[PDB]
Amino acid sequence: VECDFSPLLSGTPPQVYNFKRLVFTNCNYNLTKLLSLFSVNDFTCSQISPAAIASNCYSSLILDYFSYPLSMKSDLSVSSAGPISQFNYKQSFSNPTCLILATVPHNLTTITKPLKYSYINKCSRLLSDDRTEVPQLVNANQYSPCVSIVPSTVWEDGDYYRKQLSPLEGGGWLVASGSTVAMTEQLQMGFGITVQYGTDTNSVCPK
Amino acid sequence: AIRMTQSPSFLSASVGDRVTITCRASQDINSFLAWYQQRPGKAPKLLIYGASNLETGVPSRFSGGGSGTDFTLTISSLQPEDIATYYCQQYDKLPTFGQGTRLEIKRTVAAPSVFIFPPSDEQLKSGTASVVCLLNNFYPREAKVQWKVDNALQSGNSQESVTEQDSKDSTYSLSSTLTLSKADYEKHKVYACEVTHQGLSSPVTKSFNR
Amino acid sequence: VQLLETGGGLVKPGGSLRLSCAASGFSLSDYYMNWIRQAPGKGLEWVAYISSSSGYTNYGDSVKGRFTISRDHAKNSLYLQMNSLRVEDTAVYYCVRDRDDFWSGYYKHWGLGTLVTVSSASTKGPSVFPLAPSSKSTSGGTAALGCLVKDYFPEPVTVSWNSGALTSGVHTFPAVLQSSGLYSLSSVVTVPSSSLGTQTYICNVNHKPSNTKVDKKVEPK
Ligand SMILES: *[C@@H]1O[C@H](CO)[C@@H](O)[C@H](O)[C@H]1NC(C)=O
Ligand SMILES: *[C@@H]1O[C@H](CO)[C@@H](O)[C@H](O)[C@H]1NC(C)=O
Repeated sequence: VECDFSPLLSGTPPQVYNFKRLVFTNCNYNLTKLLSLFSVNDFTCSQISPAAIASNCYSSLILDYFSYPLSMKSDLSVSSAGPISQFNYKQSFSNPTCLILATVPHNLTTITKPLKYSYINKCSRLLSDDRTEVPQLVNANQYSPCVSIVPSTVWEDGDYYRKQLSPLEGGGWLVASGSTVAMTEQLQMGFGITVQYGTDTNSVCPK
Repeated sequence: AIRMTQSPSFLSASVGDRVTITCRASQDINSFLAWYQQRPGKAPKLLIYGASNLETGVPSRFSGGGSGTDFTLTISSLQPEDIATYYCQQYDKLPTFGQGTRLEIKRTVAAPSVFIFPPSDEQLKSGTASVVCLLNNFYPREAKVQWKVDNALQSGNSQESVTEQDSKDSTYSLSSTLTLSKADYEKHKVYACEVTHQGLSSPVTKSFNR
Repeated sequence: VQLLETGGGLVKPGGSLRLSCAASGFSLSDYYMNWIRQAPGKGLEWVAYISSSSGYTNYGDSVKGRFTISRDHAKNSLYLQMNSLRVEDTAVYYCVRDRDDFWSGYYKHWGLGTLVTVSSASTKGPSVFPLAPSSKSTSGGTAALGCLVKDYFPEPVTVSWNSGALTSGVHTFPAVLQSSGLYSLSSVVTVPSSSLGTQTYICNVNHKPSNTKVDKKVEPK
C-alpha cells in the first residue's frame, strides 16, 4: 500500500512557517527512493540515524516539507536557538527526528518556485494592559499564532505585521515581523521527519 | 496570477433586501481579502478588510465573512445609496481583484418624461443636424426609442446613451441623438421620437415642426 | 490626508508619461504606495508598489519592465513612469496608499485618479450647441434644456451648470463614440418653467485635453 509522496512533487512548497504536513500511517514506503529525486545536501537525525530512519517500521510517520534556503542551514537543527525553531517550525524533542536539506535539480520540473524565502523573525502578543510583550514561541508540531497575519510569502524584507484582537482572542494586539532571503537558481527545501514507535502497531514498514 | 472569481456579475434587489456577493480564490489566501464599493464615477471606498473586518464609518449592514478560498460580502437591509460596483481584492500575493458586481436597486415603476430638441442654427451652418430625444428619470432601465421623420422610421442613424442609476431615487435617464445632414434634414418637415416603456400605457410621442 | 493625481492625458502608442501624485496629511516612504488602474468600463488591476521605508518595488505581469514606480522624500510625491505604452494601457490611474505604517495590503485612501488615453488619433476641441426648450413647456410644470457637446477627442469633458451652483436636476450623459471616431455627449437639466424667462441657465463646458473652455447661454428661441 505505497505511501503517497507525490503531493510533495507537485506545486509550490510553502514557506517554513506554513510547513506542509504529510501523515502516513498504514503503508509501505521507499524513503531512500524519494531522496533520490533530490540533491540531498544535509541529512541530520536525532534518536535515530539516516540508515535506521529509512529501515525501521513505525506506528506513525510524519513528513514536513517547505521551501528553505541552504544558506540558513544552521538555523534548522535541533540545537539551533535561532528564529526558525523559535517562531516558525519546531519538531518534537521526544520523538526520534530527522532534518533533510535538499535541492530540486533541473531533472524534476513539476515543483513551482515561490518568489523568495520567508520566515517569521519575531512574533509577539501585546497584552491589553498596554505594557506587556509576550513572545509567541512556536510549540512543536504546530504553527505560529502569526500565520494568520503573515502572507504566504513575505513581500519585502522588513515587513511588519500588526493585528488587533477581539476580546475573545485575548484582547491585545498580535504583532509580527518577517525576513526574506533571495530566491536561488534551483529551489532548496527542508524536510522534517518524525516517527513514532510502539505499542504493538508498527505498520509503516518499508517496501 | 491568483484569480479572484466574483459572482453574480450583476444583481437587482429592492430596498430592505439581503444581498450576497461571492468571491473565490484559485488558492488559499488566508483571510487576506478586502471588499471595495465604487459608486458611479468615483474612486472605490474601502468597506471590509481582513476577511470580515468593518472599516470604521461604513454602516453595520455591510458584513464580510469567509476564509481560505471562499468569501461573501453581505449587504443586508439594502438602501438606495448602496448602488455601485463591488470589488474584492486579495493581498496575499501581488494584489488581484474580482471582476466586479453591479448592484441595482429595484423601485416602483416610473414613466420617462420625454423631451425633444430640434437642432440649433449654429450647427446647421456647419452642415450637420443633431436631433436629440430625452427620456427622463425612469425605471426599469428597459425603454424603446424609435425615430419617425415624415412618419418614416429612421434606421441605423440614431445613437442612445444612458446614465448610471441615480442614488437619490433609483431612476435612469436616456438620450438618443439622431443625426443627419443639413441637406438631408432640411428635406423633411415633422421630426418625432416615439417612446415605449413599461411605465406608460401607450407609447409616448414628442414631435416638432421645422 | 489627500492624494492628487496628475500628468495623464493623450499619448501616442510607443510614447511616454510621468504621472505624479502629490501627497499630504502623511508622509510617503512610511507607507506602501501603490498604483491601481481601471480601463474605461472595465474592472480594477494593480500595477506596482514601492515598498515602505526602504523603497523596494514590484509590478504587474502586463506592465513589467516598461513601467517604473519612483518617489521623492521631499516634495512628498510619487511617480509612475510609463514607457512603450500600449493601446491596452488606456485607463484611469489611481495613486493609492497602504492603510497603515505596517504592511497592510488594502487601501482606504485613493486619489481621484487621472485618465491616460493611448492611440494614434489627435486632440480636437468640441463644438458646444444649445438644446433650447420649447414655448410649448408645461406652463406651471417642468421644462428641460441643455448642452450638446459634439465632435471631440479625447475623453474627458466636464460640463457644469451655472458655475456648479446648479446641481439639482442635472444629468450629464456618458460620452458616446460616433462613427467618425470622435466623442459626443450631452448634459440636460430640469427647471421650474416659471423660472425660464427669469433665470439665466449657462452651461460651463470643459475640455482640458485641448484647452477648450466654453460657457454657453441656453435660452428659448
Ligand atoms: C527503493 O527505490 C530505489 C530507487 O532509487 C531502488 O533502487 C530500490 O531498489 C527500492 N527498494 C525497494 C525495496 O523497493
Ligand atoms: C535526477 O537527477 C538527480 C541529480 O542529482 C539524480 O540524483 C536523480 O537520480 C535523478 N532522478 C531520476 C528519477 O532519475
